[PDB]
Amino acid sequence: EADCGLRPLFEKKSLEDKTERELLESYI
Amino acid sequence: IVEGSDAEIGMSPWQVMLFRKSPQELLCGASLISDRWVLTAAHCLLYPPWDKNFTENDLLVRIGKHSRTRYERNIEKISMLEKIYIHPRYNWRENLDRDIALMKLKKPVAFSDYIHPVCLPDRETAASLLQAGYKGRVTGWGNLKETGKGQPSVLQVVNLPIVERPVCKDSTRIRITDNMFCAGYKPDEGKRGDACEGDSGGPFVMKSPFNNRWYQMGIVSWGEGCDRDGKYGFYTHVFRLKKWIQKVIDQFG
Ligand SMILES: CC(C)[C@H]1NC(=O)CCSSCCNC(=O)[C@H](CNC(=O)c2ccc(Cl)s2)NC(=O)c2cccc(c2)CNC1=O
Ligand code: NA
Repeated sequence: EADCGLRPLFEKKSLEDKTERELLESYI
Repeated sequence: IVEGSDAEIGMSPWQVMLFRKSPQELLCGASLISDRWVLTAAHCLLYPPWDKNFTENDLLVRIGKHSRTRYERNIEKISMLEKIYIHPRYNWRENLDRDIALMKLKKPVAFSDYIHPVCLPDRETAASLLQAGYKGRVTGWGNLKETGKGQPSVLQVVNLPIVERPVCKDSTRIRITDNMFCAGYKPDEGKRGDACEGDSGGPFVMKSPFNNRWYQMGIVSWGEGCDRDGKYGFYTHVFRLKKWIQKVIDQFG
C-alpha cells in the first residue's frame, strides 16, 4: 500500500542508517 | 552474508525469515510486500533434486527479527501460511530461471516499528535504478563465509554494485537469462562481499533518491559459492516478473 518503503525508525523519524550514503553516492 | 556488518534495529523491516518447523532451522530469506504477501525464491520451497517440496504446514514466516536465533518477544511476529504460489515456468531442472514464489499469510500482520513492507519497482524506477555501477543492498542471516566467523548473531547487511550483463555471463558457464541480474565487486575493485548459503530468497533492495523509498529490485537466487573473485551473485529480476506478482495478488487477494 501507500506506505511502502519508508522505515518507521529511519525515514519516518528522519534518520539515516550507517551505510545508506554509500548507495546514494553510487548514483553519481 | 560475506564481508558485511550487523544490521541496525529496524534497518530492514521488510526482512522475513523462512523457518522450517522440523528441524527448527532457518530455511531462507524473504520479504514482506503487503500485509498478507511474502516474496521469496522458488528454490527455497521447491527443488526436487534435493528432495525439497515444502508445503503450507511445514514452515512459518517470522517478521521483524534481528537476532538469528532468539525468539524476540513483542518485536517479532510469526505467521502461518495459507497458500504457496510457485511461478509456473520456474526452471529448477536447468538454471533456476524465474526463481520466484509468493506466500500468502493466513491472517494479516500488524505493521509496527520493526515490521513494514518494501516497495516493488514500476517501469521508471526500474529504468532509473537498474544500472551497472549503481549499488543495492542485500540482507540475511546466512553464512559469513563459503567454507572465526561462521554464522552471525544478528541480521547482516551488505551493499553491492550491479554488474554489466556481459560480465555476468562471462563469469559463469550457467546460461543466464533476462529474468536475472548479477551484482558484486570485480576482482580489481579492492572491495568485496556477497550473499551466501541461507541468504537465498532475501531481498536485493535499492533506495530511490527521487522519493526516499526503498525498492526491492531483486531476490537472492544463487552464486558460484560466495564472494569468489571473478564470480558474482545472481538475483531474480523482480521488475521483469512483476506481471506475474500482480497477476497472482490480483487473483488471490
Ligand atoms: C545452476 C545454478 C542456478 C545453481 N543451481 C543450484 O544452486 C541448485 C541448488 S538450489 S540452492 C541455491 C543457493 N545456494 C547457492 O547458490 C550456493 C551458495 N551460494 C549462495 O547461496 C549465494 C551466493 C550469492 C547469491 Cl546472490 S546466493 N552455491 C554453491 O554452492 C555453488 C557452488 C559452485 C557452483 C554453483 C553453486 C553453481 N550454481 C548452481 O549450481
Ligand atoms: Na566476487
